[PDB]
Amino acid sequence: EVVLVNVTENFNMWKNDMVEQMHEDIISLWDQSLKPCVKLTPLCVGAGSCNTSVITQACPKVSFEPIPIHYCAPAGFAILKCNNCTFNGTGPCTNVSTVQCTHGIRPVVSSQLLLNGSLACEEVVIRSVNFTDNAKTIIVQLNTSVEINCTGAGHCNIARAKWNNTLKQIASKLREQFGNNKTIIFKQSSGGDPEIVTHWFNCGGEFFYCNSTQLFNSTWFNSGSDTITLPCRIKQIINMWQKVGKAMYAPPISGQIRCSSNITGLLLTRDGGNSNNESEIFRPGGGDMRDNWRSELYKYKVVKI
Amino acid sequence: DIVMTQSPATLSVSPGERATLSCRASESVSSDLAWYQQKPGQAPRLLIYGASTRATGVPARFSGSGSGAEFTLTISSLQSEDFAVYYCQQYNNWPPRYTFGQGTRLEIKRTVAAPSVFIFPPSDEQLKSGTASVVCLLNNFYPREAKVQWKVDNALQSGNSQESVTEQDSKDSTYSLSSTLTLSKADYEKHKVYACEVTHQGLSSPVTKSFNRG
Amino acid sequence: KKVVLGKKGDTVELTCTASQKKSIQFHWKNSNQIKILGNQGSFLTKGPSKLNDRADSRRSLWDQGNFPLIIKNLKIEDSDTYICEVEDQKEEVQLLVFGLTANSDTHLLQGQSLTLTLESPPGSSPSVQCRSPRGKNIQGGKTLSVSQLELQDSGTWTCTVLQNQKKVEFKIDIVVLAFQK
Amino acid sequence: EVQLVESGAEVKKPGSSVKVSCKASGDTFIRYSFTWVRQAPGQGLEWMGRIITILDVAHYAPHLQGRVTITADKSTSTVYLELRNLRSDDTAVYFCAGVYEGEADEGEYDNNGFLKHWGQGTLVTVSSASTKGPSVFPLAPGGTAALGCLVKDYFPEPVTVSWNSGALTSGVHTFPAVLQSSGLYSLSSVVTVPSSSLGTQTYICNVNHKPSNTKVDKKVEPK
Ligand SMILES: OC[C@H]1O[C@@](CO)(O[C@H]2O[C@H](CO)[C@@H](O)[C@H](O)[C@H]2O)[C@@H](O)[C@@H]1O
Ligand SMILES: *[C@@H]1O[C@H](CO)[C@@H](O)[C@H](O)[C@H]1NC(C)=O
Ligand SMILES: *[C@@H]1O[C@H](CO)[C@@H](O)[C@H](O)[C@H]1NC(C)=O
Ligand SMILES: *[C@@H]1O[C@H](CO)[C@@H](O)[C@H](O)[C@H]1NC(C)=O
Ligand SMILES: *[C@@H]1O[C@H](CO)[C@@H](O)[C@H](O)[C@H]1NC(C)=O
Ligand SMILES: *[C@@H]1O[C@H](CO)[C@@H](O)[C@H](O)[C@H]1NC(C)=O
Ligand SMILES: *[C@@H]1O[C@H](CO)[C@@H](O)[C@H](O)[C@H]1NC(C)=O
Ligand SMILES: *[C@@H]1O[C@H](CO)[C@@H](O)[C@H](O)[C@H]1NC(C)=O
Ligand SMILES: *[C@@H]1O[C@H](CO)[C@@H](O)[C@H](O)[C@H]1NC(C)=O
Ligand SMILES: *[C@@H]1O[C@H](CO)[C@@H](O)[C@H](O)[C@H]1NC(C)=O
Ligand SMILES: *[C@@H]1O[C@H](CO)[C@@H](O)[C@H](O)[C@H]1NC(C)=O
Ligand SMILES: *[C@@H]1O[C@H](CO)[C@@H](O)[C@H](O)[C@H]1NC(C)=O
Ligand SMILES: *[C@@H]1O[C@H](CO)[C@@H](O)[C@H](O)[C@H]1NC(C)=O
Ligand SMILES: *[C@@H]1O[C@H](CO)[C@@H](O)[C@H](O)[C@H]1NC(C)=O
Repeated sequence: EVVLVNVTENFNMWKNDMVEQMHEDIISLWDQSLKPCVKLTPLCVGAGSCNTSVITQACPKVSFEPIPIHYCAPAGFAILKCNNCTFNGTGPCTNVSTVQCTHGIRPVVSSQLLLNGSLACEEVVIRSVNFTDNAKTIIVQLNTSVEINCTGAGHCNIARAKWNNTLKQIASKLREQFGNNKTIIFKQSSGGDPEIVTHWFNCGGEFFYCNSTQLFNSTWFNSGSDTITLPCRIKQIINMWQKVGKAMYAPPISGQIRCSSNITGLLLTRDGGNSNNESEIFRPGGGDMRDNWRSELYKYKVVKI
Repeated sequence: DIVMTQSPATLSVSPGERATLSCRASESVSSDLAWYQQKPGQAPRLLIYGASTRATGVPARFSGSGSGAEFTLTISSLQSEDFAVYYCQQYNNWPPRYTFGQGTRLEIKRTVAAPSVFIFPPSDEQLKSGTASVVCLLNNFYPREAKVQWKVDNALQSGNSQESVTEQDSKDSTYSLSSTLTLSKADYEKHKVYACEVTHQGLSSPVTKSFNRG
Repeated sequence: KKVVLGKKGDTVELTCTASQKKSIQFHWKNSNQIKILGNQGSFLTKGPSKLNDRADSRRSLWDQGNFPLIIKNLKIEDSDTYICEVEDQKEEVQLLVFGLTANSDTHLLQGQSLTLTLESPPGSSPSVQCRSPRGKNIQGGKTLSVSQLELQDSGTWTCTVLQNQKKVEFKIDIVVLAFQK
Repeated sequence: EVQLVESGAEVKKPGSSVKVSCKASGDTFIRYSFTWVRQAPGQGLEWMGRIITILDVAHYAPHLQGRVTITADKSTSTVYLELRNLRSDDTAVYFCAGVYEGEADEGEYDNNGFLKHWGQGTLVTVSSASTKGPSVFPLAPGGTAALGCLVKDYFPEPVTVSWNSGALTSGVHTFPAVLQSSGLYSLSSVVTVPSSSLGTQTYICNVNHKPSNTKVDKKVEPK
């Protein structure tokens, strides 16, 4: 809205209460919108007997299509916005402005790939709270979207040439961060919950679990092609993202479930570990949806006025 | 709660002919409707689910139809093994409160057969024990419908007899029936003639079998 | 400095507790910084360690501020130092896995020998004490042998392994045959 | 495909509880949901409840809520039904039944409400009556004659009847038992035979009542 002349402001995308606010809002959105037939949540406080909370409820088959949310200043506060395209998300920003509201953000719940989001305006950007810590998630922001077309018939398609181009740019940014002499390797998820190990998302109100091995199986700066086809599974028994628990939904009713999304970013983790080897391994990650919100909110902060 | 109604209660069909059974729901159950077959002494057997899908091992003469609130089971040519009780089951609601129809009994239609009637006085060993059971047997008749009345000294009896009826005979398609009159030894000795009076489509007039006590 | 002893083939549970009863981000690593297991929000992740297919947590305790590392079917090489990183803090635990076997799983004769072998990880200095049903005591470090079995030695032997002040108990069934003179 | 084998018949006083079981063999236990259905003598099928085995979550018929519990033991592939505060009208054959739900361990679940596999049923008799064997009385004997045995005052069901140790089956009718006002059961077994055969052929009814460990043989003669 209006630029602040000669003003330097510190941003920290990893400690941003806008992220926490958005998170609670999406959890509430899902309560009123995507209701399971049965949901289970653990309760073990007595230290001698557990009592799982079980809720059974009406379970309507409904279309689910995320629409943009705009966050405007909460009472007593103001929203500041960092204008530097390449801003890492943590540190001083010299080009800051005040805005009435954020840009429109679609609250897509997904793992591994970030979908239907904003693209970087210059080069590919990577962000972490601590790059040296192998346990911390790396948020990648692409500067060019990649289409992924999915069907309820059990697969997602991605153009192989575009994906390769994308991987090359990511690896080049990763070696820029971890060493120019490093070989960059992408591998499949090392394990965990199904929602974590596959690229997991919802389409037509159904939960898709697609095998992403073919997307993360290459080596960079070391020395059926046209389309990559990922096998998918639609499931009814789902681990909850909102909190520890499980939900069960009814089977699909539509024989024509079709979605096409733009991949605009990804979530990766680095293997790390003690090694004199001159290579780094990166695997798809995600699961904490706050990282999804961060990927869009990194350039904003709210300040007391 | 969803009420399932089947009709008719009993269906009589001649061997090798077609049978059509009906099931109605008190509200729509979409296609969440199953049909089961049950023979005496055995567990039910699934024939049809999803209103029209045949379960494994079910022959093609069984076909299910309908949706919403009205359903039909058709058996195109009845074989010996198809005579049984048939149940429909609603499973559309959530939370689940699944319900069954009250069943349709499919039995073999044959020509009328009048019963042979036999009467049995109480044994001396039972009389010795202070009670008297008089047994009336109606043997090998068709149709199942029969009326049995007890008269003691021409006095029409009520509330002191019980009946039991066999399953339809696998060889000749008939039924048999017993009616047992029970009275104390004291009441038994206070009367003379004990008579069983039987009415049935196959009899031109009521048949009476009797004996004089002592 | 916390030391936990495990038995080969058994399950073990390593504890990690945060300051408050609430599910937060945690991660378990070994001494070479290899990722074992952690959470991402309310989902479990597993790292590229050799424990992968045998490691788990108990998510029903996460909301209570407990984030355990459970390792099933323990192997000798699972012995290591494990670190749980939670709320900017690091809790460390050394796991030592031991195995104890008899020379023969088949039945022995009176007067025949029994040899027990302790399988242990590199760098452990364990002492062992075994006791037969009759009260026969044998002590050793890696190998313990009785030269002549008595008939009264048939049954369950109880073996205690001592390491770092801590001890773990093995029970081994031995058969010694009777005969008619 | 699963095979379902249920536990044996039960006899209970009103006010008691009962726990019946059903062992599932032959397929992956957690890929099935299991349902209990009861059938009172001479009546139709009544749905009692169903357990989603993988989730360990059971739902019940409204008229039963509160006094029925359905459980499953995955380690023994066994499903249980408990019914508390029993009433005489709980007397019925209780059936365990199940259906395949898809790869539940992989998150696939069709939630099928129909029932493909059935146990053999378990009779549960609920009554104030005490166990007792029958008294057996002759129904003493025209080209064809009728004769039989009256099997009276036993509890509980069932009783079995044969003639001449199983050598005679043609023309035999063993009627379904009736429950007398005394709370005890009664039935007759009859057989039609050539009238010329009386006095030359001997007829014995064999009555077996397993619940009371009782076995009776009764010669039925002309006079
Ligand atoms: O439990 C009542 C409930 O079950 C139904 C069948 O769905 O009736 C069943 O149970 C009755 C009581 O035991 C029986 O008389 C009947 O034969 C049996 O079908 C419904 O009537 C009702 O919703
Ligand atoms: C801002 O910076 C410019 C150039 O560095 C300088 O001339 C000016 O004094 C500063 N202050 C403002 C508010 O213009
Ligand atoms: C917890 O739920 C169970 C149902 O399985 C119940 O038996 C128990 O009494 C409950 N305890 C509490 C906290 O009321
Ligand atoms: C971004 O990253 C670098 C190190 O990666 C950090 O030192 C800098 O202050 C951060 N802020 C900017 C200027 O983007
Ligand atoms: C990003 O910001 C830094 C300092 O915050 C500034 O030096 C630089 O001009 C910016 N980079 C751009 C415009 O890409
Ligand atoms: C701040 O960034 C905006 C947009 O990126 C740009 O228009 C402007 O030149 C920057 N401010 C200055 C004057 O450095
Ligand atoms: C995207 O970024 C890469 C480097 O990260 C750069 O080479 C490429 O030109 C950028 N693409 C566009 C369309 O700006
Ligand atoms: C960053 O991660 C490294 C590797 O685990 C760790 O040693 C270091 O303490 C971390 N830095 C901060 C500031 O947390
Ligand atoms: C995805 O669909 C779009 C049109 O909706 C098409 O242009 C694109 O080529 C598709 N990408 C694939 C199948 O890789
Ligand atoms: C990506 O894969 C393509 C084949 O699809 C291959 O030519 C190339 O080695 C990779 N990218 C580049 C241009 O290095
Ligand atoms: C994905 O597919 C690959 C290749 O077939 C397979 O090795 C891997 O185990 C699969 N991953 C999952 C999550 O099933
Ligand atoms: C990974 O790619 C290699 C060659 O680039 C291929 O041979 C292999 O099948 C792929 N791995 C998996 C697990 O699919
Ligand atoms: C991305 O946007 C497209 C077009 O509006 C939509 O069809 C698709 O469902 C979106 N993807 C997700 C995962 O929401
Ligand atoms: C993805 O982005 C491309 C280029 O901006 C656009 O043409 C296409 O419609 C987008 N797809 C979706 C689903 O938004």
